[PDB]
Amino acid sequence: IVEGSDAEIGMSPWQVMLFRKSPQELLCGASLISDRWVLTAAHCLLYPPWDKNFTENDLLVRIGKHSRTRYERNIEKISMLEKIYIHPRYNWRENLDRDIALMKLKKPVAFSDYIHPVCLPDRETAASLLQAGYKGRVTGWGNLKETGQPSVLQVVNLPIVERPVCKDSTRIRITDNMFCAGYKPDEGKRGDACEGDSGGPFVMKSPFNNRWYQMGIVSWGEGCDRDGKYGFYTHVFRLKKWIQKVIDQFGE
Amino acid sequence: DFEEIPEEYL
Amino acid sequence: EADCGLRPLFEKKSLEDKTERELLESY
Ligand SMILES: Cc1nc2ccccc2n1Cc1ccc2c(c1)nc(CNc1ccc(C(=N)N)cc1)n2C
Repeated sequence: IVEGSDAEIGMSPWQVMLFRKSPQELLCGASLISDRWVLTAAHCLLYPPWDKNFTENDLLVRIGKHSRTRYERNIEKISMLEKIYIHPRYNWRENLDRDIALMKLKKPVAFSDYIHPVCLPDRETAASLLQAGYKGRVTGWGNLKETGQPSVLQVVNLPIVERPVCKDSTRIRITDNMFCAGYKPDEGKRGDACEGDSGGPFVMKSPFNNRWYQMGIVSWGEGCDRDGKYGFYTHVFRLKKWIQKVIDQFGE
Repeated sequence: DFEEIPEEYL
Repeated sequence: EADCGLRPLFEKKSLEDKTERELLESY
């Protein structure tokens, strides 16, 4: 996370680290949506251009973490993957459209003061909050600069940007399954997700019921925190139907 | 630079 | 989820984190 700050303890209890076993390393960010379901970006698992195509056994899910590199005894819980589900229409060929994936953990994780699920938005919640100017929150252990790594989970609040502005900031084709966030060159403030943050959550706290909802998944970006560029996010609600069906088809 | 995790998970 | 989005160390004990107000002020 570029230009963010250290997360408070227990500030993002749904934060999940997608960890590579061999070598042992941070692969991506992710989020806890129930005791057995972890949500992330499809690109974190399958992405041919970067020769990425992980299988369950290649991965480990680290939940309840704060420190980046340290094994947090008695706090974090490390789970194994039973199955990975990637959106059937995820398009890595043209533009990372429908960049979303679900991972079912082998056995339920126990909630604690550091482990707790985030809500998925309903139609009304999404309509009311997914508006230009409204701020969301992005967290992760990714790079602090485009070109180091944080010691602790970083957090940054960023404003949703008008779709026209998002489109005009890049030559890439934006789809309705994506949204962008971040400050404009003249807004003074800054911050953005970066390498190591993808797959992570973009959440918003509903002022109607005081609950945190995950509106986006760190998807793609050009550089990190570049003036005139914005971070793009998978529109979670737009793909909720897929989420619903997978969870009640193969889930618990 | 990741601290060793319990071998029980690998 | 029935208790989703309510954090044990914050919402659960009516404590607010250091920057959430920024979010709510933008709504
Ligand atoms: C070359 C190209 N053609 C595209 C078509 C559609 C979308 C992105 C595209 N890109 C650039 C591109 C492509 C794939 C990418 C990407 C950036 N970035 C990631 C993941 N990491 C990442 C890095 C930086 C940021 C950010 N600054 N907000 C967010 C995510 N993947 C998995």
